[PDB]
Amino acid sequence: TEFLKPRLVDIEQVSSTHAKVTLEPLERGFGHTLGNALRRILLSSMPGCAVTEVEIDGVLHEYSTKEGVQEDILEILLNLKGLAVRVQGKDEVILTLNKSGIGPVTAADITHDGDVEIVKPQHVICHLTDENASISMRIKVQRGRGYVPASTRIHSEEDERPIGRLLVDACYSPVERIAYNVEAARVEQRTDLDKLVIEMETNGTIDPEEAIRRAATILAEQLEAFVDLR
Amino acid sequence: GPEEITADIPNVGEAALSKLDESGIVYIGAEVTGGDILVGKVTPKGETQL
Amino acid sequence: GVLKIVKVYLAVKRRIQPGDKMAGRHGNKGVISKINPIEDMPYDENGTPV
Repeated sequence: TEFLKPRLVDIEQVSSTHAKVTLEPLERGFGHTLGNALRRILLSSMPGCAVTEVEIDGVLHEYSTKEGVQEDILEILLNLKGLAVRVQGKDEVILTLNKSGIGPVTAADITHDGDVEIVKPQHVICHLTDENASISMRIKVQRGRGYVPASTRIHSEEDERPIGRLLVDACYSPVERIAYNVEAARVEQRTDLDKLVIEMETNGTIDPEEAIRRAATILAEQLEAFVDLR
Repeated sequence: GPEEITADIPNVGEAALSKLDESGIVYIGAEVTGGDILVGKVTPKGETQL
Repeated sequence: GVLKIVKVYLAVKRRIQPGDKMAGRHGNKGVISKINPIEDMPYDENGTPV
């Protein structure tokens, strides 16, 4: 036939957050179809790691305060919610943070592990105002996809949790914003092919090429119910 | 008779009493859902027809 | 006539749901109808969705 097949040819890295991916050649009308399908998949079904459970010594609930800490425990949990963590081997990781002194607390102060990658070591997490003030915190990170409120996890798990097991909402999806545009591909004997450029902006923990590969695999898996099942 | 506040409550499983201390008061910071017992109160029961 | 009073303070965190009254500063009130997925709403050429 006269059909042509898309090929991933260029991965332009604007920065550690912004990425450009080019796909070509594309036939008439396939650019927008593939772009919209890829955008709907990438914004909804990309796995990622997010902070889900935080334990702090001497703290019973999230509506209390600790001496020497400038902000409140709610602010601590909201700062934890925006932690960009990448886990290679396993799916559930316990993280430990210990700090004592005067000055801001960043993600670099977490006791680093061999299988945990911290994207932003300068991401501030807490502020200490008293030299004798010390903060010890245990952070639990699982891996998942989508958005999980604090009700589903407690409903699903039936075991009792001790007082102080502070639960935070998990935003597993690492993709923040993507967009695409279609231009004209350059072929010497075919001046009608199109080229698809997909712009992706996210935190770390996701390589753009592997994300697009995952989206293609899931789309093909979904279509597998249509290829032969009528 | 005077009413008493206690964790000793008839025909209630220990699961509902897990969030109460020995004095019958829920601990501070204990997550509680609808229907749980925040404080166990016992009132003397009058004579009942059988 | 009372012996002791126990006050218990409960903190409820309430998120937004279809049904809550949202209003602006110009008399244009309304009620949340449905919760839309992020990928489901209009976006501009830059990709930012309203």
